[PDB]
Order: sequence, then C-alpha cells, then structure tokens
Amino acid sequence: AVTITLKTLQQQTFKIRMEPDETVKVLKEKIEAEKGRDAFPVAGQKLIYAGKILSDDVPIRDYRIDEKNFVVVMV
Amino acid sequence: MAVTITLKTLQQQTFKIRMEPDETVKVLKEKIEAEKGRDAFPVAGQKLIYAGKILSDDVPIRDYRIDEKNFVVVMVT
Amino acid sequence: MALVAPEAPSEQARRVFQTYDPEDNGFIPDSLLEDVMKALDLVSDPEYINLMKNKLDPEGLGIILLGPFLQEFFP
Amino acid sequence: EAPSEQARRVFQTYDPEDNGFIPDSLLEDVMKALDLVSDPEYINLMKNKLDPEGLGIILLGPFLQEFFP
Repeated sequence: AVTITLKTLQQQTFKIRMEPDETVKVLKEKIEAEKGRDAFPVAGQKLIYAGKILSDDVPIRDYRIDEKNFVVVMV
Repeated sequence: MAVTITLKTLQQQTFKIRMEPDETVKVLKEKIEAEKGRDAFPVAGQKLIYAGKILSDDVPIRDYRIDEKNFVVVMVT
Repeated sequence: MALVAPEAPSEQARRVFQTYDPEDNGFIPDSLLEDVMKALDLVSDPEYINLMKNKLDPEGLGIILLGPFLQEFFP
Repeated sequence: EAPSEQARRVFQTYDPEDNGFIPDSLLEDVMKALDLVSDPEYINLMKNKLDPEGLGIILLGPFLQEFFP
C-alpha cells in the first residue's frame, strides 16, 4: 500500500499507487495506463530515482522510496 | 537544535557530549578529547562508529541521524 | 551499470539475513552475527561485535532477531 | 516452562527501552518468532483486539493475555 510521486519533463506531477511487491515494470505499465501509450509507452520509459535508473524486474519496495521524493519518468 | 550524543567505549565506559547538528565529526572528537583527555582519547586516534559505520571527520553530525537513545562507540587506535 | 539504481541498504540487509536463516526462523544464532555484519561491510572488531550482541539481545536469548538488527544498522 | 515467559522475553527484545509496548508494525515479527499464526488478515484482526483505540501500539499486558491465557 505505497504511493509513488512522478514528475514528467513537462512539469506535470501525478501519483501512482502499487503494492510493495509489484515491480518497476508494473509501475511503467500503470504510468502508461495513466498517461497513454502514445506518449509514455512502457518500452520507452526510463524511471529515475535520486539520479539513477530503476530496474524493471525489481519490486518497488526494494528501493525504499520515501514519499517525500519523486521519481522522474523520461521518454 | 542541540543533540546529546551518548558515547560508549569498548572497555565498558559511557559518557555524553552536547553539540550542534551542523558541527562536524572532527568537532565531536575534539569534544571527546576535552571530556576524557588527550592522554587516552587523542583526536587522531579516535575512530567513531554509528550504525556499524565509521564516522568521517568532515561530515556534519546531523548526516548520521544519531538517536539520543542510541550511542556512538569510540575506539582508540 | 554505473547508472543502475541500487537496492536500499535495509533491503540488502534483509536479503542477507534471510539467506543466513534458511529455515525462516525470523532470527539467527548470535554466533552468526559476525558473519552477517562482515557480509554487509559493517565494522567487525571483535569487542565491537560483543557490544552489539548485547545491544541487540539484552534478554540473553542467544539469538539476533531481524527487527532489532535492521533497527540498529539500517533504520 | 510456561511459554508466556519466553514470550515476555521476545517481546522485551523488540522493546529494548522498556516502554511496555511495541509499535504495532512489529506485531508480525513477534508473532512469527513465537510460532503464532501470522496470516496478514489474522494479524490485522488481533491488532484491533489488542489496540481497539487505534493508538498504533501493542501493550505487553494485553498481548500476554490474548496469546497466553
């Protein structure tokens, strides 16, 4: 029951909820459902947390992302 | 904002040091030396451990997020 | 690989701990604390480890539980 | 030896400051260490039994009474 905060390179902010065990790949899928496959296709997504790139197969709980900071989604 | 840091030696003593969160580890060692003596706790021989990690002289003490109910271990080497 | 985001230290520690606990007891014998701290690059001076044994296992149960271990080393 | 005696010692290990209680986030840890059922829904139900007011803490007394009557 965790909430990720996402910023795009168009100064847009938004929130995605997922379970701790769901992977970065599923975060990308949820971003795509929320923002569209035209502009945020899963394949083209790079998720950047604290200046480094999140890895598709890793459960999100494993990064211990504080809800204070944000994840940047780049394409 | 002052933090009271409890120190424990590995030959079984305890004492406390008051200092400001922006002051560095180097200042903590200097306060330990003034408190316990240059003879037995010279600054250059002090090695300070918190959360199983060695504290670095140039680092503001706040970065280690020291809990007042915990303690820093002092090793003299 | 230089840009790959790293695991949170607490989650790496959880993984190590569970690995030393193949029966999922929730704890390790306190004789394994040294090995677990060395595997996690924590200070392993013998007398320091004996202070940590006593901080973590004040009741003298002879075991190190995961909760207290993470709380001391990876809060 | 009464299992309650070991339960007290395990509980005290999660409460090294002798508050007499633990954050309810550690109830799962304690129940696991004591070989008590730890299905997430069972944990949640017993949380509400032990902490009916929603303070977020588990007191030692009610803990021992629920699992070692």
